[PDB]
Amino acid sequence: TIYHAKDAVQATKPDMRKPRLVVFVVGETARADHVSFNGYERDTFPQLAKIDGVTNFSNVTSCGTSTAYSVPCMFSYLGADEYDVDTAKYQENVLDTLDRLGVSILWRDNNSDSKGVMDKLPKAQFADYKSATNNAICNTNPYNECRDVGMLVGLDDFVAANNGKDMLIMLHQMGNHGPAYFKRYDEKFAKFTPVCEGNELAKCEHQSLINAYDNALLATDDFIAQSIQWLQTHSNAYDVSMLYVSDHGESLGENGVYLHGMPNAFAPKEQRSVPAFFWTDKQTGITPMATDTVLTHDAITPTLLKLFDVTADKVKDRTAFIR
Amino acid sequence: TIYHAKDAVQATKPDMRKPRLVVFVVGETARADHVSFNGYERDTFPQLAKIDGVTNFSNVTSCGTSTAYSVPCMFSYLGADEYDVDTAKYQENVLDTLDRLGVSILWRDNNSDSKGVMDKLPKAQFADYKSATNNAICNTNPYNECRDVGMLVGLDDFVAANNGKDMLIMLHQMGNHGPAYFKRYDEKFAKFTPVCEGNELAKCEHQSLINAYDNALLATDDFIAQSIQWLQTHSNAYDVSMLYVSDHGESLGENGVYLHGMPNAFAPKEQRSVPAFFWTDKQTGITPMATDTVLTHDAITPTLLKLFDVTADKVKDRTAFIR
Ligand SMILES: [Ag+]
Ligand SMILES: [Ag+]
Ligand SMILES: [Ag+]
Ligand SMILES: [Ag+]
Ligand SMILES: [Ag+]
Ligand SMILES: [Ag+]
Ligand SMILES: [Ag+]
Ligand SMILES: [Ag+]
Ligand SMILES: [Ag+]
Ligand SMILES: [Ag+]
Ligand SMILES: [Ag+]
Ligand SMILES: [Ag+]
Ligand SMILES: [Ag+]
Ligand SMILES: [Ag+]
Ligand SMILES: [Ag+]
Ligand SMILES: [Ag+]
Ligand SMILES: [Ag+]
Ligand SMILES: [Ag+]
Ligand SMILES: [Ag+]
Repeated sequence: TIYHAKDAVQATKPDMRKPRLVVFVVGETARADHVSFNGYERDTFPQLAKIDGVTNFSNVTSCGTSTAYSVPCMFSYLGADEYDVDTAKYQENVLDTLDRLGVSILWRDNNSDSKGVMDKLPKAQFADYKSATNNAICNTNPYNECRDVGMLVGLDDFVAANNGKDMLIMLHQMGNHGPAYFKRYDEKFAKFTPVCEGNELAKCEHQSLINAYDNALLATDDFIAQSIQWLQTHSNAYDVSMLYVSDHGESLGENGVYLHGMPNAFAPKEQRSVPAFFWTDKQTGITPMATDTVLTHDAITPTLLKLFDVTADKVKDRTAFIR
Repeated sequence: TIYHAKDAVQATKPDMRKPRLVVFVVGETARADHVSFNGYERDTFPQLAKIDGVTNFSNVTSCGTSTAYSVPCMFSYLGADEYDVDTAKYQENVLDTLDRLGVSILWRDNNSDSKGVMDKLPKAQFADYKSATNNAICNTNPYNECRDVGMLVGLDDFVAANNGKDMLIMLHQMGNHGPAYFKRYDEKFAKFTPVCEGNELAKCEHQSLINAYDNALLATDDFIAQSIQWLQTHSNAYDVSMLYVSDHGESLGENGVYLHGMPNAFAPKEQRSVPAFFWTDKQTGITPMATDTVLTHDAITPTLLKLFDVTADKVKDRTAFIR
């Protein structure tokens, strides 16, 4: 492997200060401009609106327009300008660094896989939550589709197994994956109706397409809120924080363009404008950056290091989501 | 949208000359006759007085007497005589033109919002500075009211993200908004005492009302001075300038009239006589008009175009603050 933060050190250890517990939700296909906090005309995040300590970031751009391109870049040391997708898996990434320094890494996936990010770490630290073998919440809908909230089940046991250590938990969402947006949420989030069903998105009435997309966002609002609520059950023993960033956006009929995956040189802005949220308990001493900070996926790696009191010279002066 | 400047062209581009960086402070409720430079009996602008290259304009008349009426007119192509507040939001305005031409437009707001001026542009180019979500300077007074100087924090982040482009930054002030003028300034500006603190201004003793109003001007003097000082930190790489114009004046008990918003047809002179200041660095080549030029809000649009070397037929003959 080729290293980029061999110099990295953790300034303080959980035996002298409170251990730190962080949930990083890797979102899927969510657009910044369909978030209520960013000006959208519908209340797509009603549950997050009721939680104090949530920062919504209004100017975040993804590294690319697809899961395969963006997810390795989100955890990279290279930054979007120097990032290479084909050789990313051979580079030391930020999870490699945190694991080397003693942070317990867990990756639960209801999307696909880590796109190479977890490859160097033991297989037991990656868990497939797309099937009923691990996910207890797949029988809540007629498609028998496993839900993101299922990734929260049993995390109390993971904390008990790593009692006293620093912990970083990645939850890779099914989220707003298309084209069958109507399958991405249970009946309790079917607020906006009617919805488009079927696959020929250009043939669907446009408003019904948007309705299905917005209902999926409601289910993600719920998932992030329940992630924070879980972390709050551990706030006494742990300094708890939550980071959410979507891997890319989505086209929804603009210029007749749908879905994502366009090359960056010709991708419409809708495919790279993503939401990001950060929450932390009042005890942690962590302070968010201003909500209007110009941010990209390049901010994720220095954010994760900073959350765990880690200094790496490569990202020393890189903009983060927190101060 | 109804267009007025589709012909606009930029004569020189920032890839072949110095990029230009301009702050336009959109003022609030300030009266021209309470400015020291216009003959007021008190030194209400002590810090601006120490800065070389500031022109004070002694004869400026606002488009109207309220924020909702004046602010869209300040950015309009139509001029006061043809301006229609009810359809202003659907007209192409000067920020639309400059954005189309590639100038990076930013609007930070510690007042209310842009009154429709920014509505056609991406929402990430507007930022609310009335709350600690963005404003780092709120805990400086017993009301926790966020301060205009907080709009200057993190502007280096913005400049770095637009490195080498032309930039126009609007800062919409809380300024001298009443009736609670006493809330508008921190203690270091409480120079004139005693101060009116009642909401029913006609019940306050007249001198205490004046004192609160003048103290708030001292805070605006400080804010404008700090805006120029920030620009000065970029003057080697950028051609820097600062424009200040208030949106309207204020009645302070004359003929029993308080606050503002009087219809133009019978508004008192003190509600439309506003200060204007222009500052520029020596290298920009920008030259101010004579300080006693008869000016109105109609001069703002041609001033902004000229600062970025843009010509548009609609305002070719129009008087500006600069040559
Ligand atoms: Ag490197
Ligand atoms: Ag110790
Ligand atoms: Ag993803
Ligand atoms: Ag994706
Ligand atoms: Ag995955
Ligand atoms: Ag999926
Ligand atoms: Ag539609
Ligand atoms: Ag616990
Ligand atoms: Ag949309
Ligand atoms: Ag920071
Ligand atoms: Ag016209
Ligand atoms: Ag105003
Ligand atoms: Ag007076
Ligand atoms: Ag006003
Ligand atoms: Ag405003
Ligand atoms: Ag105000
Ligand atoms: Ag008096
Ligand atoms: Ag600079
Ligand atoms: Ag002139």
